Amino acid sequence: RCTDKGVESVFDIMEMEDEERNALLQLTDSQIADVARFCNRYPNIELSYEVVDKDSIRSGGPVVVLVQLEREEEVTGPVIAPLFPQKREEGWWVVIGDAKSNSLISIKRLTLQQKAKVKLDFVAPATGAHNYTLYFMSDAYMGCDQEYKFSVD
Repeated sequence: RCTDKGVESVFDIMEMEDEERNALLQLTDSQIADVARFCNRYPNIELSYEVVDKDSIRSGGPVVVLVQLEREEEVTGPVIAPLFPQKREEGWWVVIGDAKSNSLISIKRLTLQQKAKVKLDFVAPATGAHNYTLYFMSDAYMGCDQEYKFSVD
């Protein structure tokens, strides 16, 4: 029913109203208890990224990209694991790479609980600018594949 209307994500559905959440398909009064706390408990984290010496970087020098992970909602409980047996705490991969060359530049795992910091350095080879892409990928939830493309040198 969602493919035959034009809606595919949960960000395509959570931007509706409560009646519009219920006027899409079927409903029952325990569904509104669990789906709403599911939407309460998934990661609502957006980005902040930072590069030093954008023009003033040359060949050889190690360069940083710093990521603050702006979480905009409170963490009350672990991940929703209705079919997974263990009580797991959520992790993160602040990972950067090459969208064309398929070259994994860097990656750091992350546990935050609120807006925290992650610095990651690497080395860029010669002949100028290299167009990197930053991904934010979790081990527990969909809908947060934030990739942001940029370039250095």
